[PDB]
Amino acid sequence: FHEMREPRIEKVVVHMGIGHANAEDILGEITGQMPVRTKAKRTVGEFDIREGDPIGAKVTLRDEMAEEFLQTALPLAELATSQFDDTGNFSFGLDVTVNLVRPGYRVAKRDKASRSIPTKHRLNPADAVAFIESTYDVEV
RNA sequence: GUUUGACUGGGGCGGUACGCGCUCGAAAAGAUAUCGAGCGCGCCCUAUGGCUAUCUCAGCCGGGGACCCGGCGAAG
Ligand SMILES: [Mg+2]
Ligand SMILES: [Mg+2]
Ligand SMILES: [Mg+2]
Ligand SMILES: [Mg+2]
Ligand code: NA
Repeated sequence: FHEMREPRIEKVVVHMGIGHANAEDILGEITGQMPVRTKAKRTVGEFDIREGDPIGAKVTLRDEMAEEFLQTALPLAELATSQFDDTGNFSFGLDVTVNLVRPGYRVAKRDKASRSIPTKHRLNPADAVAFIESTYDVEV
């Protein structure tokens, strides 16, 4: 049963929602791979009327690139609880989000016969705290 | 020397139902009138055309009315 039910980290998105950049540079070094532009939608008063327009960057890290990052990111954060997803996710911080899920996720991300992951096989906030807390730190 | 139009609950004044498109009137095929009700067109676009690749939207919810992540979401 287990082994295929035990949590794992799938991508950690580090993004800097600026309002118009030079910031990529640090993201590249804090993570280890190129950043991606962040265009914005809708015209608004914060002199942000431009639809297509660089207004920040993000970086999606997977596997080791994500651990080797969290092995310093987490330590720089304290928070826990309430600040967790209903799907077992949590964002802290410059933002650093951690998407967590179990082994059969590809079923909902592939092209052919894709399917949505059953509520039971989903990751709960609690089942999430456990996994992570059980990895160099403490909850709440 | 001539012209100075037509429609019109008489004619004039007002209006254009004088060329066009849609809903209703219209009676569950088609056709269908009034100065019938609601309202539009006389353009604009080198992309706002064409194809291919990749992709899924509104709105709401939860975590850090811009941006980022997850979820619900046949279509508003
Ligand atoms: Mg004569
Ligand atoms: Mg005369
Ligand atoms: Mg007459
Ligand atoms: Mg008919
Ligand atoms: Na005439």
